[PDB]
Parts: sequence; structure tokens; C-alpha cells
Amino acid sequence: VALLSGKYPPDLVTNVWYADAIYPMYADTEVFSNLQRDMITCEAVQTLV
Amino acid sequence: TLVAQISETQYPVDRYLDWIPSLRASAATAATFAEWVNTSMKTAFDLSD
Amino acid sequence: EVLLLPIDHQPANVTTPTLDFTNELTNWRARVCELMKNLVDNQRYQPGW
Repeated sequence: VALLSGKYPPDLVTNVWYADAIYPMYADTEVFSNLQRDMITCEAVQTLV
Repeated sequence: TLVAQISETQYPVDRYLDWIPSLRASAATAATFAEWVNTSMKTAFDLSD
Repeated sequence: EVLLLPIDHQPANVTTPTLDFTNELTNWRARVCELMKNLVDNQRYQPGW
């Protein structure tokens, strides 16, 4: 059903739409915290062995 | 005749309004525009069917 | 630096015709519908109707 019934908004601009979507999404990003956690995980396993 | 001024068709036609800015039109935009044209002519000639 | 996908991708463009058989997904729908015609065209496989 989803494959047979799909429509864009009649007034769509890709640049405007995706600008308003990325900004809230990237504002609450946690990659920087995740990168620090990865260092500890690799650091820990070498200590165990 | 009117639709060809905001999109690309297979019929020969001249264009006199291109200095006026316009957006990139999808199928949804064309369908919405055609509805207004249909409504306008129905009112002018007093048609309800 | 790569992300695999199970289908083909093309650059973004909102002015693409709806019935574009170059599109893989649209082409797939057309082929399936054409086959079903051959199955019910001569009533060979539907006795009892």
C-alpha cells in the first residue's frame, strides 16, 4: 500500500526542508561522547588479556 | 497551454513570462495548479457537474 | 567510507516524470502487471467462471 500511495507536499523545496531537519537533529549529537567511550573499551580489553 | 508554462511538455508553445521567478515543479505541484484552473472555468460558465 | 544499499540510487531531482520506466522500482511494477494479463487473457487457467 505504501508503494502505491505516496505524494510530496505541493510546495516543496529540498534546500529549505532539509535545512530545518538537520539543525535540530545535529544539535543534540553525542558522537563526541561516544568517541571517548570507545577509547576506554579498547584500553580495557588489552588490560584484561 | 497553461501547464506548459511551469513545466516541460511535448507541445510547441511560446513563453513570455520567464523573468518572473518560479519553483521547480513536481507532479503534486502540477496537479494542484490544474485543480484551480478546473474550478475557475466551472464558475465562469455556471457548471456544477 | 561506504554504505551498501540493496537498490540503485540516482541524484535528487523533483521534476522527474511519474511514469519513468528507467526507474527500477517503477519498471518492476509494470512488468508484474503485464504478466498477470497473459495469465487471465484467454481464460485457459480459470475454468468454473
